[PDB]
Amino acid sequence: ARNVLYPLYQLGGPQLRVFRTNFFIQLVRPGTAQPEDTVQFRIPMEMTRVDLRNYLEQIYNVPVAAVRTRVQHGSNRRRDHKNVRIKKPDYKVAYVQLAHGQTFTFPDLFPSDLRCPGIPSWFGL
Amino acid sequence: YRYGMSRPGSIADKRKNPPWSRRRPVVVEPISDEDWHLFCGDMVEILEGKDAGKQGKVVQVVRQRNWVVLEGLNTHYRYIGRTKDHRGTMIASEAPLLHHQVKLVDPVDRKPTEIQWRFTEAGERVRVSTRSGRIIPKPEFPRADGIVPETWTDGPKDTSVEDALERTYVPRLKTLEEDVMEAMGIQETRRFKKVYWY
Amino acid sequence: ASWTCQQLRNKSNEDLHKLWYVLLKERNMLLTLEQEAKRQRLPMPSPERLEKVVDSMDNVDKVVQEREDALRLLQTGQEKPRPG
Amino acid sequence: PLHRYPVHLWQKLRLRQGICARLPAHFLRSLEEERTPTPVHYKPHGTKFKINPKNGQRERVEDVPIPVHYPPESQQGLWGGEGLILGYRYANNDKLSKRVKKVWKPQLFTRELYSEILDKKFTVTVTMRTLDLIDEAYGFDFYILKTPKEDLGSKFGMDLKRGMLLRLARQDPHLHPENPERRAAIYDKYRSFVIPEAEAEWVGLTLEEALEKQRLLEEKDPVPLFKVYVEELVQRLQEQVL
Amino acid sequence: FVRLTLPPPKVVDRWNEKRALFGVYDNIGILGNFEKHPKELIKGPVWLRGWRGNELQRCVRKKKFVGNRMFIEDLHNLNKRISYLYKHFNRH
Amino acid sequence: GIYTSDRKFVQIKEMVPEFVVPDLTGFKLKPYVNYRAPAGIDTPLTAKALFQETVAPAIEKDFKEGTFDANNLEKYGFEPTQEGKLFQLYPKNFPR
RNA sequence: AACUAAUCCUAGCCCUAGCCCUACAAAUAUAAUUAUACUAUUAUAUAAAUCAAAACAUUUAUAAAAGUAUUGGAGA
RNA sequence: UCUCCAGGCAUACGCGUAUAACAACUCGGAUAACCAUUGUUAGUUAAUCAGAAUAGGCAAUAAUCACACUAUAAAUCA
Repeated sequence: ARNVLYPLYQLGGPQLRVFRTNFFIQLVRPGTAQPEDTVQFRIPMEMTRVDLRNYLEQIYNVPVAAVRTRVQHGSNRRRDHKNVRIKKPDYKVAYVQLAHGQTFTFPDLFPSDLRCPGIPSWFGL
Repeated sequence: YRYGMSRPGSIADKRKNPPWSRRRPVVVEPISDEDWHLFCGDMVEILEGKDAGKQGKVVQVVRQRNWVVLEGLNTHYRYIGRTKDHRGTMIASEAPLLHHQVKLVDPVDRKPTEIQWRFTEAGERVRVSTRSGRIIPKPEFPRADGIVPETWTDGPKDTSVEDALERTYVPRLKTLEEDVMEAMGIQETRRFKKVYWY
Repeated sequence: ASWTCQQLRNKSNEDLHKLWYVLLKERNMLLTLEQEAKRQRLPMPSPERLEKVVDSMDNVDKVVQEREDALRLLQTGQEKPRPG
Repeated sequence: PLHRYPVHLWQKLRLRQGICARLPAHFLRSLEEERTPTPVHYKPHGTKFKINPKNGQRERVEDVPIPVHYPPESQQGLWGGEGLILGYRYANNDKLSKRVKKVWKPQLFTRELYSEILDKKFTVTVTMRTLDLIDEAYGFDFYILKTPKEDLGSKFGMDLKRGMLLRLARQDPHLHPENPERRAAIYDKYRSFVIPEAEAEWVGLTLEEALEKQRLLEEKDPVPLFKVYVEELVQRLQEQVL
Repeated sequence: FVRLTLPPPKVVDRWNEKRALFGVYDNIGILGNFEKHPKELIKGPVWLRGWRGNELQRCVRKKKFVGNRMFIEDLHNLNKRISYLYKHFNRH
Repeated sequence: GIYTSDRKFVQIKEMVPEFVVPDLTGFKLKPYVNYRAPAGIDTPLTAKALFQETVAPAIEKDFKEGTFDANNLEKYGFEPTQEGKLFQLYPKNFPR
């Protein structure tokens, strides 16, 4: 869940449960060359790597072995017609290696007459 | 932003209204929702224009410019598909008609009779002719997308008709979070310590 | 067509929570396909599907919020979930 | 544009609307009413007429009150209307002499006075005039209660007045504890100043204090809509039964 | 440079109600038994209705009439303008 | 989690969210709905509607029978305090 | 009849009149916009001068009676 | 491939996408080729690299390969 307030925890407090999840993730073909089991994901910047591990294991029942994540800086060089800098939204790329010996491969999605010129052919005269 | 025949936000619209354009705005007399009486499918008579005096059915209404489009009327001929290889193909393209250029037609007597808005027994607003008072029923227009609701067949991820119509909500003294707990049997005995809200 | 608010209200509290994930799963798949399309520089087939799912998800959230808001007002009379 | 009401009328509008309108009428009357302080350093003109210099004819005259500065320390003490006079002086009382910047300081003192109503001795900043006024008032407690706010010229004195008025109003046993017979005599002795409890609470309260007090009075925990509907449902059903 | 396009044609009606009724009741005082002075019919700023003065006098009269209702920014600007006007007329 | 002394991270299990995933087996609701299905006119639920649907029938029967009193207001569904519930209506102490 | 250029009317404003006013989430004064402890927390004396007195010094505006009288380096 | 020149690589600081690929040839490089330019898309992966409890009791003797050895500028929480 993103853009929401999380309950503050105190000693002896309840375990944190998210009944409704606002996190939305996208599977992306790796830009770089990565092992087949490794999978690249674009996830909200507020999500932690542990959250992805629980997210895949619970929502999608996907076994995960290892996770590596990076934060990509959004270029702000772009300017509008008014010369106002435009900032690309920052996104987080997560490299997730499958467990139990599972392997992943990106699906192949999106698999007149020439002799008489200048006289319109309509004329029969 | 000058509204044109091209739909707003289209590629043609962008050419018509580029970001740097500062042309003199076109002034169009405001028309209230109650005042407006022309709707798609309405048979109307063209008061003035190329096809003045020819009655047609409305197919598009750009209320921002008070424009009414009649299919097969006020239709000029233009070249579609103009390219380097081929000159293009002549096609008949309709031109916008202003609201004052058309008037509603009484069904029994075909004339440009001025109309006044009045409710009916059912409560639906219907235009009534000022003279020879009569009810002009709202015309039937086909769905723009072309999808007939009855003919539509559920595709993948589309609920069946009965499933959508089923009602399962039971009013009770429990929130959704509590309701989910009962079904899945979530129980928590831990308690948050006192927090001073401020 | 996307889920309307009234139909979601007819559905039970447990059903609403179940439906939210179903819509979310479709939204992620459509989002997953769209991002690949951006990488491939290709259009997304039937982009209206994502809009329909988002509209359904938005309707779900308010319906659930309505039930929570009503009970909070009844038991406490507070018009806002957060003290202020 | 131009403001329909002048700036001075802006305050009146606020007083007449909002929480200010909801303030108690007795407190509002006390705030609204203004009483001129008793002259101390200036006397009214002896004659009511004088020869107008410009036209050479007899004309009516007016009185100009002398400017006196009352420091906030006076509001924390009991000054008998005395105050600091800041201005210029001419040596030897002739305008032909040099002008010297002079600040005139009345002789100030801190002394202890016994309050019968509060049964405690308070050490406070006081002047000789106040002590004479206390004797003229027939007691320190009488002086605080009898003297008006402007003549009293002390916020603490008003604070004493609020406590004294409330104490008399409530017939509180706190006065002279373990001596009920003595308590009755004090109340009888100061019976003239007995007033309703509500009025005494707001005596001497500052504007900021008054606004907070009214806000505290009017703030109430939100009513659970369940309770409101329950009462409404019961009331409607009860009417139907009739 | 000069216009290359014609201005829109304009026709003015000299017998409109405003022009036709212009000046009516200008003799209210003499023809109304002098109950109402013609100065009472003047419409304009309050401080100069039935009164005339130089620019300095007009500004000063404006300050007195609406000084209590004037904005602080306007009042401050008027004081500064008055000071410049006062020096020029009374010393030059 | 919480960072303890020595600049050492100590993950707190309680503060780590647990994703409650519903069971979608046998669930007939899907991401999209039929065009055959008529659109639903919005009728947002309100405290009055919730009270009328559930609480009103109980009080109405009880009031006619005369078995109504302040102490039994909780019987009809009033909660004196939100403490003891995992999800507290006010102050909101639970996430979506 | 050519190039460079030029052409235009609304973008809007000004003064009176009238009118007082009472118009998402998330984060924030800590280092503002940093989801929870640190470290207590806080504006303001005549307005002056410039300026006028051709410098400069007391001084220098900020309905009728009437610019009459007084005051003033009796001068602005 | 040949001829010749000889401060190179990491970190800090600063900069903030100038990085890489594709597509363009108008503008930027004080000329071209080519891009550092224009448009679009991609990118930098860390338990090891880097950043982000309390109250009492008690301490004489520098370093310099610290041993000898001296010196003066007087130099170590547990």
